[PDB]
Parts: sequence; structure tokens; C-alpha cells
Amino acid sequence: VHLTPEEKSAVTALWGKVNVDEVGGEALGRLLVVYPWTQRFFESFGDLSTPDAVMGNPKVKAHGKKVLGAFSDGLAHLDNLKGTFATLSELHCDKLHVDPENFRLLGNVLVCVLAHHFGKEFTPPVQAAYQKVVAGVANALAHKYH
Amino acid sequence: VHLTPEEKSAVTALWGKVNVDEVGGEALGRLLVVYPWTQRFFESFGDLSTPDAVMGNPKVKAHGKKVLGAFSDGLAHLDNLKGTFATLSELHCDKLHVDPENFRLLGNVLVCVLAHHFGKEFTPPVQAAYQKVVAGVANALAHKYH
Amino acid sequence: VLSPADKTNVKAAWGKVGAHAGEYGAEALERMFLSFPTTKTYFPHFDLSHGSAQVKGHGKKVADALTNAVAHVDDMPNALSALSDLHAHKLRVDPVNFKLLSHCLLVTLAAHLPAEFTPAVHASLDKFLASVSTVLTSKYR
Amino acid sequence: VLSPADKTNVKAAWGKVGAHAGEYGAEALERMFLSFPTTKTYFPHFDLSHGSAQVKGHGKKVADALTNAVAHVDDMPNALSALSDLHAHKLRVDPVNFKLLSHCLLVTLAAHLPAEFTPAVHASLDKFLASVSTVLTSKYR
Ligand code: HEM
Ligand code: HEM
Ligand code: HEM
Ligand code: HEM
Repeated sequence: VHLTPEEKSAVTALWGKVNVDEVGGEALGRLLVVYPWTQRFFESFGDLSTPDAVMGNPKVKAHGKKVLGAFSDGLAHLDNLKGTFATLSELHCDKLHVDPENFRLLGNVLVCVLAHHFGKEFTPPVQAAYQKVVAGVANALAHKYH
Repeated sequence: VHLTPEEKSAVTALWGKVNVDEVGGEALGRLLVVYPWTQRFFESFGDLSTPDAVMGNPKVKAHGKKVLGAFSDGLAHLDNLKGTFATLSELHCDKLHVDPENFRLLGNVLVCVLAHHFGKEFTPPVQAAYQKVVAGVANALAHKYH
Repeated sequence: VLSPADKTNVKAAWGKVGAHAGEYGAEALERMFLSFPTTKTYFPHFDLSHGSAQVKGHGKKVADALTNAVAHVDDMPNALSALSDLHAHKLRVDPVNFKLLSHCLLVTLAAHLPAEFTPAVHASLDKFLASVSTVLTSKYR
Repeated sequence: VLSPADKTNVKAAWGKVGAHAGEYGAEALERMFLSFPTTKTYFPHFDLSHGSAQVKGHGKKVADALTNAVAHVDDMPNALSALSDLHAHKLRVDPVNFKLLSHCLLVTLAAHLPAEFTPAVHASLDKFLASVSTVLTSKYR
């Protein structure tokens, strides 16, 4: 099962209610800084060493917007997660072979940057709901191994 | 998604092809011995300290047969896992509050005792398939938290 | 196991935390139980509902224990050995829930200090909380 | 960090392992890649199919490194510090996959020695492999 319809509506409503622009790119920069060995997967991006060049990297902010749009699709079409996360799941499993706790690190650092960008607009129900939706995203994105 | 129909058939076929009796009770004894702090959840069983009294415990071998029958139901009705794991999931979440890596420990020690009880009847495809079915069992048994 | 630069950064940010240590520990346990409900077996006699006073009290206690770990920054297993004993033997707590509470505390710290929570001090404090969990898993009785 | 009794037990069982060390490391990597396919990024140039000879060779190498850790039983981080350096810095390997391979090796050891794999020696060898993963996560460069 999953959450309440009211709390899943709160999930998509407050994710629409973020400042929709750079939260993904800042989450990428935060992930790569606070865990510096995740960029073994991201060596092809070039600018991955210093945080300032990370924020200036068009590849980093483009990957942030790409993850942001993927989250937008996965939360708009929240009913069928495993239908929406199909090509991304195939890529992450077969081509990328990402170790499945890196999705744990990324989901938790996204939770940290959303807490940073809200403060008083981040109810701990909204935090637990967001932890659940990114756990469901990480499961639907790591299932073709299995 | 899930496995091949042929490999899920191999899962239920070889689980029917185990010596069906005491593999669950031996897995319980092995779990409680190789991890001695899981029995914080199992303090009510009495005989939980020495392995010999564990194997002699009617509560331990009864819980082994109960887990064995639950696995029998969850692998016979393998299509609807979350329908079969309903009362057990409610118990494990609400009443028991089992930390979700203890299901990881139990699934992996069951894999160890099935490897012990087969040897040459344990193909590493069958091992990976069994790891997947006990990960699905552990997910369907830890989902009412979420 | 840090630089003097980011050690200076975390002691300055922890001074900015300051007398909100009890409040931040209260909200850390609040978000802890609301987020990872497997952990409520370890606090059964409390009233597991919205904003409990004993939850706030124990959050104050745990937060100031982490302030003691801050004040003994390079001596962290020496400082936390008694609690490692208590947790791994007395209460028998699974040793990655310390990492769970550590990241939850980082979420509430970023929620409460967003005009200071740079990714640099974020990385420093994440390594610090990794270390606190690391010295509570070395179950030195 | 063991008793002399179960240390004697694991060195006797490891002598029973013996010259099947290369074979057991081969099957351990076989079951490793077949079971946790996230790990095949760390061995890309190999032929990730049924029974590869270089997989068997590297399994022999890793198994005998664990035999060196057996021969240096109480000196395990001292023995494995160079590999900890290699893995955490050169190859940049996530540090719980050592626990993954440790349990997979226990599965193949129980598969191959079922007339010796008592729960007692099982618990001893599980604590041992926990220790090997523990000293490979302390990334002492
Ligand atoms: C948790 C949710 C995640 C989402 C929604 C996501 C989504 C995406 C997207 C949209 C792309 C771009 C595909 C393309 O442009 O063709 C991508 C590629 C990639 N992802 Fe992620 N990803 C996630 C997690 C991760 C994690 C945790 C890692 C760990 C390092 C990772 C590593 C990569 C890499 C290396 C690429 C290739 C870069 C590229 O194609 O430009 N992803 N992923
Ligand atoms: C992985 C598959 C598991 C299955 C299929 C399973 C199944 C069961 C079953 C059939 C019962 C008996 C319910 C009753 O008789 O009313 C039970 C109870 C219980 N389970 Fe498990 N369980 C699993 C995992 C675990 C784990 C990992 C733990 C960790 C300690 C655990 C702890 C308990 C406890 C403490 C009880 C209560 C004892 C009792 O009711 O007699 N279970 N579970
Ligand atoms: C991460 C760093 C942590 C620190 C510094 C810490 C600190 C403390 C301290 C100082 C006490 C003693 C309170 C007293 O005097 O009664 C305590 C008790 C306790 N801790 Fe924590 N703790 C930490 C993490 C955790 C976690 C994650 C749990 C998970 C549930 C936990 C469970 C407990 C429990 C059950 C008690 C006993 C509470 C009581 O009996 O009143 N601790 N802890
Ligand atoms: C658990 C104990 C482990 C031990 C004792 C061990 C031992 C070793 C040794 C001795 C080498 C050097 C081989 C050479 O001389 O080229 C090596 C290399 C390597 N290890 Fe392991 N290893 C362990 C676990 C792992 C795990 C779980 C992985 C996960 C994928 C891993 C990944 C690698 C890789 C990628 C190499 C480089 C292989 C090459 O370049 O040929 N190791 N390991």
C-alpha cells in the first residue's frame, strides 16, 4: 500500500509549491560534495571537483533540471511509478549499474535541500511523506536488477 | 517487475523440493546464534540462550514451522504477495516494530541454511532468485510503516 | 579527523545552534519517530503522538551528549564509549539507526539554519555525524 | 577479537577449506555477480557470463588475501590496511559490499562444507567476516 490520498496530494502540492528552479541542481552539488565518491559514476561531467565549478557546470545544473523533471513526472503520475520510471530504470540498472544506496544518499540529500529551502514550510509529516516517495522512486528505479 | 515465470516456477518447485520439515527452525536457531541481539524481539520465547535449548524449544521449532508455512503461502500465492502478507505485515509493523534489517538478516540466514541443506541442489541462479523472493517478502512484510 | 578550518566552522555553527540545542534535539526526535517508525519500540512508555514533553526532554539529553562530543571533537570514541556500552549492551540498539538519527538531525539543522547551511559546513557536519555513528558502532564495553 | 576456542575452530575449518581456496573464491565471485548485479561495474572488462576464467583468477586472489587475513587473525586491520587504501581510494568501492561478499562467501562455504558448518563455526566465521569488512571500511590511507 501507500499513503493517504490527502498526503499524496500534499506531496504533489508542496512539490509544486517549491521554488521550482534550482533545488535539484543544489541537491546534486550537495550530494557530490558531502559524498565525494559518488562522482565515480559522474566522472564524465567534467566540472565535479570544486563546489563553485559544480554550480557553474551546465552539465550539473542540466542534470539537476533533468532529475527535477523526472521527479515532476514521477509525482504527477504518482499512481503508476513503475510505468513512468521505465527508461530511467533501464539506464540506471543496465548501463549505469548504480549501487542502490546511492539513491538513498540522493533521496536524503534532496530531503535536506528541501528542508533548507523551506524551513517553516516543511512539516515533519511532509518530511516522512517525502522520505516515502523518494524510497518508492528509488525502488522503482532499482528493480531491473531483480 | 519480477523474474521469469520459469524461474519463479523454479523458486516454488525447489522450495517444494526442500526437505520441508526443520529448515525454518534451523534458520531461526542460526539467526539467533549468529546475531545474538535479534532476540530482544524474542525475549518472550524463554529458550533463546543456548543453541541446544533453542533446537529443543517447542516455541522455536513452532515459530520455525509458522515462518515455514507463511513462506509456503507466500510462494504458492506468489502473484499477490501484498495480499498474502497482510496480517503478518500488520503484526510486524504495528505490534512488533521490527527494524527492517532484521528481515535482511533472516532472509540471508535462510539462504545460508538452504545452501547448507542442498549443496549441489543449489544453483546460483536459484540463489539469486531466492534472494529476490525473500527481498520481496521482506518488502511486503515491511510496508505498513510507509 | 577533521581540518582545523572546518573544525572552526563546525564550532562556530554549533555556537550558532547554541541554546537551541534542546529545541533541536526535540524536533530531531519528533521527525525521527514520525519518519522511521521502527524506532518507537525503543521508547514505548512515551506517548507517541504530537509533541510530547518527555520526547523533548530526551531530545535535549541526546543533543547535549552530542555537544559533549563536539567539545571532545578529536576524542570522539573516548567521549562516547560509555554510551556505546549503554546502547549496544543495555538497550541493544541496531547500530545504523545512529546514522538514521544523524541524517535526521542534519535535516532539522538545515531546516533551522538555512542562512548558514552551506554545502561546505554540510559536508563537514555530515562527516562528523558519520564519526559519531562510527564510534557508537565500535561496541567497546 | 575472538576466543582461542573458536579461533582454533576457524583455523581447523579453514584448513578443511585448504587448497579449495581458489575454487571457493571463484564460486564466491560467481554468486556475487549473479546475485548483486550492481557490482559488475567494478569489473567491466571481464566477460560477465557463465564461468569466466579471469573471474576465477581474481576470486583466487581475493580468497588468498582472506587467507592472509586468517594467518594474521588478531592483526586484521594491520594486514588489510593496504587493501583498505586500494579499495577506498583507488577503486572507490562502497564499503558495505564487503559485507555483501562476506555473506555470499558464507553461503558458498556452507554450500561446500555442510558436514562441518555448525551454527557455532557459522557464528564465529560470520563475526570474522564482519571484522574483515570492518577493517576495510576504516579507510586508513
Ligand atoms: C533518485 C532519482 C534519480 C533520478 C530521477 C535520476 C534521473 C536521471 C536522469 C533524468 C538522467 C539523464 C538521462 C539522460 O539525459 O539521457 C540520469 C542520468 C544519470 N544518472 Fe541519474 N537519477 C537519479 C539517481 C541517480 C543517482 C543516485 C546516481 C548516482 C551517481 C545517478 C547517476 C546518473 C548518471 C551517471 C547519469 C548519466 C549522466 C547523463 O546521462 O547525463 N542517478 N539520471
Ligand atoms: C522474513 C519472514 C518472516 C515471516 C514469514 C514471519 C512470520 C511470522 C509468523 C508466522 C509469526 C507467528 C504469528 C502468530 O503465531 O500469531 C510471527 C511472529 C513473530 N515474528 Fe516473525 N516473521 C518473519 C520475520 C521476522 C523477523 C525478521 C523477526 C525479527 C526478530 C520476527 C519476529 C517475530 C516475533 C517477535 C513474533 C512474535 C512471536 C509469536 O507471535 O509467537 N519475524 N512472524
Ligand atoms: C546519535 C547519537 C546518540 C546520542 C549522542 C545518544 C545519547 C543518549 C544518552 C546521553 C542517553 C542517556 C539518557 C539518560 O540518561 O537516560 C541515551 C539513552 C537512550 N538512547 Fe540515545 N543517543 C543517540 C542515538 C540513539 C538512537 C538513534 C536511538 C534509537 C532509538 C537511541 C536510543 C536510546 C534509548 C532507547 C535510550 C534510553 C532512554 C531512556 O531509557 O530514557 N539513541 N541516548
Ligand atoms: C571482502 C574482502 C575482499 C578482499 C580480501 C579483496 C581483495 C582484493 C585484492 C587482494 C585485490 C588485488 C588484486 C590484484 O592484485 O589485482 C583486489 C582487487 C579488487 N577488488 Fe577486492 N577484495 C575484497 C572485496 C571486494 C569487493 C566486495 C569488491 C566489490 C566489487 C572488490 C573489488 C575489487 C576490485 C574492483 C579490484 C580490482 C581488480 C583488478 O583491477 O583486477 N573487492 N581485491
